Amino acid sequence: QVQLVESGGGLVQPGESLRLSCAASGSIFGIYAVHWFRMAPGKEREFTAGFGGSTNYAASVKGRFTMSRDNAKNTTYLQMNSLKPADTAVYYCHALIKNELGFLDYWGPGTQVTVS
Amino acid sequence: LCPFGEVFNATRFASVYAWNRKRISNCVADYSVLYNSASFSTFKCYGVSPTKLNDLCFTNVYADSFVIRGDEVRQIAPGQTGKIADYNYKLPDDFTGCVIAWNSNNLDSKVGGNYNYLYRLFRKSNLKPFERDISTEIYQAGSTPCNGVEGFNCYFPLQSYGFQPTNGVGYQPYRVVVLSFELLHAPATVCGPK
Amino acid sequence: CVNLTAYTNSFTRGVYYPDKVFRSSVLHSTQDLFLPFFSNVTWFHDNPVLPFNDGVYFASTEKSNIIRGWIFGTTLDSKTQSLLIVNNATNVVIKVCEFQFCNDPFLGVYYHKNNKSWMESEFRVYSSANNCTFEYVSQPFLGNFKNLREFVFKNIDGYFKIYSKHTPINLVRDLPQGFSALEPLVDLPIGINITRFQTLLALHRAYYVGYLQPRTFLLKYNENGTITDAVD
Ligand SMILES: *[C@@H]1O[C@H](CO)[C@@H](O[C@@H]2O[C@H](CO)[C@@H](O[C@@H]3O[C@H](CO)[C@@H](O)[C@H](O)[C@@H]3O)[C@H](O)[C@H]2NC(C)=O)[C@H](O)[C@H]1NC(C)=O
Ligand SMILES: *[C@@H]1O[C@H](CO)[C@@H](O[C@@H]2O[C@H](CO)[C@@H](O[C@@H]3O[C@H](CO)[C@@H](O)[C@H](O)[C@@H]3O)[C@H](O)[C@H]2NC(C)=O)[C@H](O)[C@H]1NC(C)=O
Ligand SMILES: *[C@@H]1O[C@H](CO)[C@@H](O[C@@H]2O[C@H](CO)[C@@H](O[C@@H]3O[C@H](CO)[C@@H](O)[C@H](O)[C@@H]3O)[C@H](O)[C@H]2NC(C)=O)[C@H](O)[C@H]1NC(C)=O
Ligand SMILES: *[C@@H]1O[C@H](CO)[C@@H](O[C@@H]2O[C@H](CO)[C@@H](O)[C@H](O)[C@H]2NC(C)=O)[C@H](O)[C@H]1NC(C)=O
Ligand SMILES: *[C@@H]1O[C@H](CO)[C@@H](O)[C@H](O)[C@H]1NC(C)=O
Repeated sequence: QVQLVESGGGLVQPGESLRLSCAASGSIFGIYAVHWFRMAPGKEREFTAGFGGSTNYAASVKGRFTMSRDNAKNTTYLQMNSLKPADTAVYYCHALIKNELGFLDYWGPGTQVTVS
Repeated sequence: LCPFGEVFNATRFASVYAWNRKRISNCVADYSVLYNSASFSTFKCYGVSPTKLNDLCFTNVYADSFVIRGDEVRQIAPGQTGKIADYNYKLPDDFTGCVIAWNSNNLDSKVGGNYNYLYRLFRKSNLKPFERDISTEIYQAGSTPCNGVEGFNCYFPLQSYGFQPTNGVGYQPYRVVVLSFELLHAPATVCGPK
Repeated sequence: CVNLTAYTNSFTRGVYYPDKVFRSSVLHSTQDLFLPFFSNVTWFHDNPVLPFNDGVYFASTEKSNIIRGWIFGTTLDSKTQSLLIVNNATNVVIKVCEFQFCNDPFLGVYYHKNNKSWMESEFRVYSSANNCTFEYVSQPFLGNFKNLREFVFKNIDGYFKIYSKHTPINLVRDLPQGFSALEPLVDLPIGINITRFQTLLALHRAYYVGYLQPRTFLLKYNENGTITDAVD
């Protein structure tokens, strides 16, 4: 039973740099992929950052986005820089992990960051 | 008696794009639960007759659990060119496996919507039978590729299930487990209850 | 894995029981892979991988227990499925997996940091486990070295047969004159292609070997059922 805890999410001004840490509380056999998704006002279910194998990010923010996959501490890091009001979003975690109970996909509760 | 029931009683099933495979062996298999209907929907069980299953002996059984909308439950069948087959989960052309589908709209659906599950509808090529595809690589409906998954040029293959409670039976989500059966020179693990 | 830097005149040994159903006082003949009388088979005690030619006989004369199991695989490469028999006093487990074994076979044992409890959990047998097809939990089975543990492995027809027996004799002499009646312990339906075999032991960080030969032998059964006499 993997539990995803999001940390580092806070309301910030445009142009700021923020990190979201999605710590995996439950024990794991191994990780395949973990993907960030955005709920932004006027924006649907969309792919923030993840892989695609090699690390992949979204359009117009690929340089701003930075993925730090850590297989030792079991916490993934997302760095978004030069923030804009369009980046006001709930960043939902989604980790595809095979663990003790079994292969599963787990969705993080997500954190909302407001930019204006 | 290996736990064929636990998959029926698992807390939550796998997504469409990523299907978890459990193989059961060195155990006696009971089809009594399958003699009873999974839900109001009668399961389609290919190959050998459902009433004859207790006599069958399989070298290995592979169980896959996933949740799908009621409309696409008919789509899953041995070897048909379909969206789930081409991009989500492919079954060989002529297969004897047994499909069990039971409605779970009440438990699964959320008023706010549970997007725990996605499907793939986009791919340049065809899906071989029984290979789980977790690739998130950029897809291009248009001919020209783009870097950075630009919207109007490149369209993401994965899209989520809303699972808002809907009266339409096609949208209602069913929990479905498929039982792949294979035979080879090795002795069959499956045994009859009596 | 931390890599580290004889035959006796063999008569009347390990004839296994062929059938489980009860029989009494009759002279029966069956032609099957058997160890010949006076076969002069080899004795082991410093453990190379030995090719599995036919079914294999095996013996343990020592009173103390150091044997930790065996290793069964066609090659050291992972690709070939491997039968890891596990004989640990805590747990005896038949685990069949696509195993990439380490260069040195011995497992490792050590005591606890603060409790100094001698833990044998650490393994140094296989480097990797690629595809693990099977798991079984069986019954955990065990100065003149009185006891004799005698075993036969037979892998044919997708069936792997374990013929086991034990009997103490106070004689220190390596090979007793008296007959050895052997009972089947376990059967495995894995049927994995096995061309070679090795032992398995632990490391701090007496072993007859014969091959079954096709020949018919005569057995006289007791009223109780034991093999009182076996002859050519
Ligand atoms: C010698 O070292 C330890 C001594 O205890 C053995 O570890 C045991 O190994 C078995 C089989 O790998 C495992 O037990 C299993 O536990 C699971 C739950 O995790 C459950 O499905 C079963 O109860 C199953 O037996 C476990 O790792 C461990 N068990 C215990 C009680 O310690 C080890 O296997 C022995 N052999 C070797 C070669 O190391
Ligand atoms: C025994 O284990 C080996 C492990 O290498 C299996 O070989 C490959 O295992 C990978 C596991 O991720 C699988 O390949 C994956 O999917 C496709 C297959 O074409 C491809 O995108 C990548 O190769 C990807 O890694 C697949 O199970 C298998 N692939 C091939 C070409 O053999 C092997 O299948 C296992 N044998 C069994 C389970 O009998
Ligand atoms: C074949 O063997 C069976 C083994 O169960 C015989 O049954 C009886 O087994 C008990 C258990 O050991 C014997 O008790 C012992 O008898 C000896 C000899 O008198 C005595 O010294 C011991 O203190 C203990 O009491 C019992 O004697 C034995 N039955 C008889 C009639 O001796 C079974 O009878 C055997 N069948 C034959 C006659 O081949
Ligand atoms: C597991 O889930 C099923 C889903 O309904 C529960 O009910 C069983 O449904 C199957 C459908 O084929 C029947 O064959 C069984 O007879 C049903 N079991 C009953 C009515 O007790 C089932 O109870 C669940 N099991 C557990 C242990 O929770
Ligand atoms: C077992 O492996 C050996 C070694 O390659 C090979 O010669 C033999 O044909 C194999 N037999 C089976 C049944 O796989």
